[PDB]
This record gives sequence, C-alpha cells and structure tokens, in this order.
Amino acid sequence: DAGPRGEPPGEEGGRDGIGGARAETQNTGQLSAPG
Repeated sequence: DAGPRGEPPGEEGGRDGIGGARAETQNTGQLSAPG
C-alpha cells in the first residue's frame, strides 16, 4: 500500500486533456492523442 504507483487519472490527463480553460485559454486537447 505504501509503495509507488503514480496517478491513473493523470495518465488519462496526459492523453487528451485540457489543462487550461475549456475551450478558450486553451482551444483543444493535449499531449499524447494522435491528431
């Protein structure tokens, strides 16, 4: 339980997410989806 495993919803977050406001300060999703 005490050991490292990262963050599952942050792997998803790195895939097609919008770090900025949806969809204005940032207009489309990032990083790893193929455009």
